[PDB]
Amino acid sequence: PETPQERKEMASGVNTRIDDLQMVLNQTEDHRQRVLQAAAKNIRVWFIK
Amino acid sequence: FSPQMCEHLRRYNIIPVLSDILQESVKEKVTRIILAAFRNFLEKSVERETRQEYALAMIQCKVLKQLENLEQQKYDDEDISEDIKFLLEKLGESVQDLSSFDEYSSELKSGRLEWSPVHKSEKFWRENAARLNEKNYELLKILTKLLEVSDDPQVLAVAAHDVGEYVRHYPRGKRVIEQLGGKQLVMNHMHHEDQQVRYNALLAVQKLMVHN
Amino acid sequence: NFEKIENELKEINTNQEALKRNFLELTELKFILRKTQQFFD
Repeated sequence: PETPQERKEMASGVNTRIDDLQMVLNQTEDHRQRVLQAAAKNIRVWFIK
Repeated sequence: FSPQMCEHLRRYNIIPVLSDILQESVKEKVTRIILAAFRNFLEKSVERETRQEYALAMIQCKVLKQLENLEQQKYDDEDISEDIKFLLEKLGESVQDLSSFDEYSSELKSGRLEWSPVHKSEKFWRENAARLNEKNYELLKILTKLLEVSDDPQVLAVAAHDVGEYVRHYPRGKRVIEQLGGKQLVMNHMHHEDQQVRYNALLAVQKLMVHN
Repeated sequence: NFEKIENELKEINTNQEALKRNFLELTELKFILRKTQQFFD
């Protein structure tokens, strides 16, 4: 931002963006795991089908 | 055959009960008459209430997706091979003729936001890129307003899907929902107890932040 | 049923390293802003 006391606005804006982005990366990880817990189950059925 | 009898028989659940017979398709003569029953229904209506027999009947059922592989099969009777091509061309227009945004505007302004093929079709969202801004970006602001005040165990997943498909087709709309605070609403609604509104809002919140 | 599982894992595994990119590009942007404020002051 090249000016002082605008970097406090920018660093707080990155801080709330990182807090949201780490939540979504946490959320899509347990959503991928909840899918793969259901999807891997009965592939030995599904391959035989 | 007679036209006034078609609006007499429509006081029932006829065609999705009949499409349940169509998906079995074991006898190979029941499907030749139940596709002819779909044609003699659809051809002999003098009204705009053929669209009553898509919503109940055709677009909202597991028949139009079945008619794609019905074309792929190798039938011998020549009237069947023209029955499918008549039904495919009649229902080929029938998906995008309400996929207009008007209806969608009839859906959005009146409410209730139902599950419709206009939401899953990308040719809808290919067209109405700037149409929310044609309505002075209220048309989005009326959509996040019904997303805000109501709990909506079914149509909130539709409302979360509607903001997701617009954002992928207009990058400036990501800044628009930031001014309205709708992103923090999707942040709350993705943590909901229902799984359908959770899965739709998770795709909605991850479409907001593809690039930052 | 199979297209539900396929489009699940096709979209997420493309939105995972693309979203991991946008976080790893952002956490090292936050670090240099922490330093250059401390460096200036």
